[PDB]
Amino acid sequence: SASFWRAICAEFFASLFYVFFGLGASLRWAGPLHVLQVALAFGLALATLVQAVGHISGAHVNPAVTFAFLVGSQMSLLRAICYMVAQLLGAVAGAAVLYSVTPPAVRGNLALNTLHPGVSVGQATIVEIFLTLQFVLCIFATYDERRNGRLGSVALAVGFSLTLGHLFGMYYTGAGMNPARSFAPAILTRNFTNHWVYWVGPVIGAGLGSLLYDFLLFPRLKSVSERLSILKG
Amino acid sequence: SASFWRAICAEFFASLFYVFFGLGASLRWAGPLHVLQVALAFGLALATLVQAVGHISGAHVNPAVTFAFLVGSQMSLLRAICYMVAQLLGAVAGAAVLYSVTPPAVRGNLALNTLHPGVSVGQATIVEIFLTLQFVLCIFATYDERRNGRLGSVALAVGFSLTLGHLFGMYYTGAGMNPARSFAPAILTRNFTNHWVYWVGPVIGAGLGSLLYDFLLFPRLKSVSERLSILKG
Amino acid sequence: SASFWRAICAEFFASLFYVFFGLGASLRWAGPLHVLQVALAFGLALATLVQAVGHISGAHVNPAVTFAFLVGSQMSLLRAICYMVAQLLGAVAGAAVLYSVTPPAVRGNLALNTLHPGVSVGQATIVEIFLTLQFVLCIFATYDERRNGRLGSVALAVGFSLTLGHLFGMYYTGAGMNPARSFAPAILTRNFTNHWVYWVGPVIGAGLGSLLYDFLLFPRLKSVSERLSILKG
Amino acid sequence: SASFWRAICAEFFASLFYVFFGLGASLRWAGPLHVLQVALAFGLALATLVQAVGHISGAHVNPAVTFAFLVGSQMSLLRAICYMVAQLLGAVAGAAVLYSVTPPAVRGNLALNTLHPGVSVGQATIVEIFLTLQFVLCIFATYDERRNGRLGSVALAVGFSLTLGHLFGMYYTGAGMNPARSFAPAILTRNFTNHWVYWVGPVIGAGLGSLLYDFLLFPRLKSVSERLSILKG
Repeated sequence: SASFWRAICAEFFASLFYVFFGLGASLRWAGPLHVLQVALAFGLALATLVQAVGHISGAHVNPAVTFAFLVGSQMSLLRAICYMVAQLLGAVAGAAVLYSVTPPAVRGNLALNTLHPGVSVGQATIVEIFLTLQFVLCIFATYDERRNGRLGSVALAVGFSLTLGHLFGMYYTGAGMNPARSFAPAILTRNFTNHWVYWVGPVIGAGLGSLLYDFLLFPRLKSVSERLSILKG
Repeated sequence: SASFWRAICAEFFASLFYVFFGLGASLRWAGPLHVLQVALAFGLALATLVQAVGHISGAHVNPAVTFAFLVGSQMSLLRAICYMVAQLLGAVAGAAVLYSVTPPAVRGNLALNTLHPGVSVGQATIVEIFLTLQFVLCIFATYDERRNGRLGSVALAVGFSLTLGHLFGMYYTGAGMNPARSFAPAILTRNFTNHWVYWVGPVIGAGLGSLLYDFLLFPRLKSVSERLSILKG
Repeated sequence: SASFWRAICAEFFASLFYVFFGLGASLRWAGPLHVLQVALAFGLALATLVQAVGHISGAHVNPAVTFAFLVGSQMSLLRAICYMVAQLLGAVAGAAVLYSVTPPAVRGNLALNTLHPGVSVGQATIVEIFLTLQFVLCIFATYDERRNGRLGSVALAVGFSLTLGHLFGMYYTGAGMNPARSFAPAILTRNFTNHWVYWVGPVIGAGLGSLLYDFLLFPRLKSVSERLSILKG
Repeated sequence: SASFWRAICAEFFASLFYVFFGLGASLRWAGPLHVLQVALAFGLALATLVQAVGHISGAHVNPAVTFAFLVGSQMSLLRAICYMVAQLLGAVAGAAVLYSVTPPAVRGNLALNTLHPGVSVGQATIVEIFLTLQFVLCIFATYDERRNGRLGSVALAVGFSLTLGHLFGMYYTGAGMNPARSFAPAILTRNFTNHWVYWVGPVIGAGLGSLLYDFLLFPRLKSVSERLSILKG
């Protein structure tokens, strides 16, 4: 039904907003102030967007997040691909629109995710993994219909999880936690240096999060039947 | 019924508070610290006011927001006009009372919305549009009775949306997102320079937000009948 | 019943905690950082305490707040007096315990509420009034059983209202918004300079808040009968 | 049942995350900025983890917290021991993994809890006590099934309680409030100087919190029967 294309649209616009506001708030340099401010910006961007379209598409706005739900057998392979496609175009569009209204000199590299001189790509990949792992873990747990009438706003919980990822990570890798968010700055600045970290960390972290939740913490046992039936629809 | 004049009163007092506390917290200069602090101040002012009178008038406290609900066919043309009238007088009053208790030298221009030297009015109008667009989008989505038992506090969601608007926007336009909030400082400092941006951006953004929500994301299909019936009451 | 002395105890301990953590976090000087940090500290102290004992005593932890509920005919004159008595002793105790574990040199004046050199006591009284007014207004609205299933945490709403009061007020009067919180530092440092502001502003603001809510925004019409019956119990 | 080993696992992973992100965000020095940022990091780490596994193990992720529930007769002596065991190994593991991905020079002492030169261990023990006391008090009150449909997110309430503990405490003792969180940095840096404070304060504070709640504020009267029956299972 049209109850599918609306979601794809939700994922496109939300991703454009997420990157537009996220990157926009990161322009400049610096420091606690800097980190604190950028951590809150991305976090509140997500909390806002999750309230805005979480009921419509589940507000993934993140390829690694969508990948998590795929292996978690909660969405079809067809939906996953489109979500990720919409997320990549949306992100690029947000970065594009951001570039068009931002004064040069302040533009910098459009907040491209970058490693710290003293951090190896190996350590950086492990950082991005842990960041995305606690992040996806919070998403799965709070989206789980099987629990709590005392959750409060799941939109904010997830947003603050993203903020926590930044408060810690920015010092190491600028905190990617999202392939699409990393990709947009890279494709427009023509700089794919160390970009592998920002696809690998999240995907693996997202993978370990889903697995850890569904197959150990609070098992959601699906029969091989449904798995394929879902991965198909 | 009197269940109409109470709301107008709600919109008047809330607007006076919103501008009084919002502007008051913006006095001085500066920087992350500055932005972070002012972003939170406006955001918590709104979250507070939305809890205070959201059940009474819907706590629009913003002309562009009210305009959004008009074209969204959720209020009558009569209510909209009064809301906006109450919002403009309330704002001016808040700025007035703020001026009366604030020491000169610190008064400055009473936190008048201003463009960054390197930002054209065109880019500034597009910024204000995006700010108000994600803002109204969050308002519509969270006010929508058709969704979530997991929303948490809608008052805070909207407040944090406003904070996000500031964390990004202040650097560009000081972040208006509200004609009344921009107007009060302008009418009292007799400075309407670039004021057009602060009416145009929000109104258009507010317009694109409502349209985007009601006519694409989660369509609320009203028959031409009701539209006029509502725009009339 | 004992369902009265538990509340008095709740108000005593909560007040000791409120002042202990509130003042403790204010030691030193400074600036956004300073204000932001102290605003959040008092705010989260209250949100925490309101969750801790709001169901037991309503968590007034504030004489001006209790006064608001008295004139609002929601508590007896007997309860009000005891609450305020417990709040004053609790506060002093918190400041006392704070003094005993804090290193001198850092102690300063134990975060005594103070006016800004350029702010007259008249302007300062009007500031404290507005601060306490939006504060009590938020308390009444969020405690009102007659509304919202979308309030979220009222504990946090009120806490953030207090934070907003500080983000704006600290620059003017250090932000009292609470006679007991102002009193404790004064009685122990033997400095009652301008102390009148910190009793007068809140009480009046608290008074205007209750009146504004119960007699105009969302009238809670009590017959003269009940008023006295309540003011008596 | 397996509805016991999942919880132990929950407590292990959550503790590893808590310390990994908590310590990681504390690396460096400094100041409001520093404190504010670290306070929020620990706070949001907990709020996140409480949402992630609070429904599975109650998300104690803290020996002093678990001890509180033991004397509160809410868990068996067998569960308590395992929880604390899982919490200690989890913490050490988190600090270990943190060390492996963090650049030296920035590693410092891995955010080891430390006293301020001007603070005696006696004053420091009293500080840690008060910090953990308001903390446990908030936990008990918000976990209490006997109250509120207006609590909002208990995960966030507790998290913000932890943040408040840091906003005040870091200046004194770096804010331990958690034996496991203090232990991990100590065992790996081979520095147990003043470590006694970080086990004694929390345990006593946690003890006074439970007692204060269950035996005075909102008594949860258990017959000697059940007490032992529970302490046994």
